Amino acid sequence: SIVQQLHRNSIQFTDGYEVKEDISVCKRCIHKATNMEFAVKIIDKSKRDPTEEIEILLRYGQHPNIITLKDVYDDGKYVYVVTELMKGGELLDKILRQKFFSEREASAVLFTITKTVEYLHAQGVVHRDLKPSNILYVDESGNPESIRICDFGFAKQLRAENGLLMTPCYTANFVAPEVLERQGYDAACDIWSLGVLLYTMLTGYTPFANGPDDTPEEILARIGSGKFSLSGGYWNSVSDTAKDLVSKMLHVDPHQRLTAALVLRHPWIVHWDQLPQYQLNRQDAPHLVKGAMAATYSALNR
Ligand SMILES: *[C@@H](c1ccc2[nH]ncc2c1)[C@@H](C#N)C(N)=O
Ligand code: NA
Repeated sequence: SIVQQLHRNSIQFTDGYEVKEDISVCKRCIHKATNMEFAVKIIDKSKRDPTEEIEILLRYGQHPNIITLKDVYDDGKYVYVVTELMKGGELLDKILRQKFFSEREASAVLFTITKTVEYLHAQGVVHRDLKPSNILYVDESGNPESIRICDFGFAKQLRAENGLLMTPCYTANFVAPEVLERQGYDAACDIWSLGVLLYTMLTGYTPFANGPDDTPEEILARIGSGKFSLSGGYWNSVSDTAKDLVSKMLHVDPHQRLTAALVLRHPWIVHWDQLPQYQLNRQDAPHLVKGAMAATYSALNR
C-alpha cells in the first residue's frame, strides 16, 4: 500500500481565498494574495471522497483543453478543489445562440473536443459524464483553444487487481474482465454523449428529447432500439457525410459504436475544408434545449 499524499496541513483554504457566489458545490472564489478569481469545488468527504478525481486533474490537468487544477485544500471535513474559472459560458449554449455558425466550425469544435477524449481513453481514463453542461469556454475568444472539459467527479482510472494504473494497450497484468467490460461501456458512452452534442449543434435541438417535460419513459424509449431522425427539415441543408458521422456515434449497440480514434479519422473531421461554410438552418430555443438535455440525462442516471 503506497502513501496517498493529500491535505492535512497548516494553511487552510479560507486563509488564502475568499468565497464568492455559487457557480459537491461550486463557487467563485478569489485569491486574496493576487486578487485573481478562480473556481472552487467543495466536496463532502462523508459522501464522495474525490481521490480518484483529484488524481486525474493533477495528472491530466496539464492538457490545454482540460480544466486546469490551480490548487487543492483539505480541512479534514471538506475537500476544496481550486480550478480555473470559465468565463465563456457553456460551449453548446453559446454556439446555439449564434445565428451564423456552419459545419466547418462544428467540425473544428468537435475535433478539439474529441482529440481531447482520445488522449484520456489512451491513458485508461473515462469521463463517464460528458453532458454539454460540462464542456465550457474559458474565455470568449471563440477559439476551440478556449474550450475546457470540466467536472471529472465521475471520472475513473483503469486499474488492475493489484491496484496498479493500467493503459488499454498494456494488458500484461490481471484486470477483472467486468472491469475491462465496464471500461468498454464507459468509453462508448463518452462517444455517445459527444454524438448528442453534434446532433444538437447541427439541428438546434436534442435527438432524444423535445423539452424538460418529456417523460423519462419515452426519452428512454427513444434512446432504446428506437431510431433517431437524420432527414427532413433542419437536415435538408446538412451535408450527407455529416449525417453519417452522427449515426455511427449514436449507434445503439456500443460495440458497433465509433471510437474517439476512429471519429478523428472520419472524413467529416479529416476533410473539414470540404464542409459547407454557410449558416445552418436550425431551431432557436437554446433554453428549451437546456431543459431537454437535463431531462435526457436525468432519465439515464435514474
Ligand atoms: C462546478 C464548477 C466547478 C469549477 C468551475 N470553473 N469554472 C466553472 C466551474 C463550475 C461544476 C459544474 N458544472 C463542476 N465541477 O464543473
Ligand atoms: Na488544462
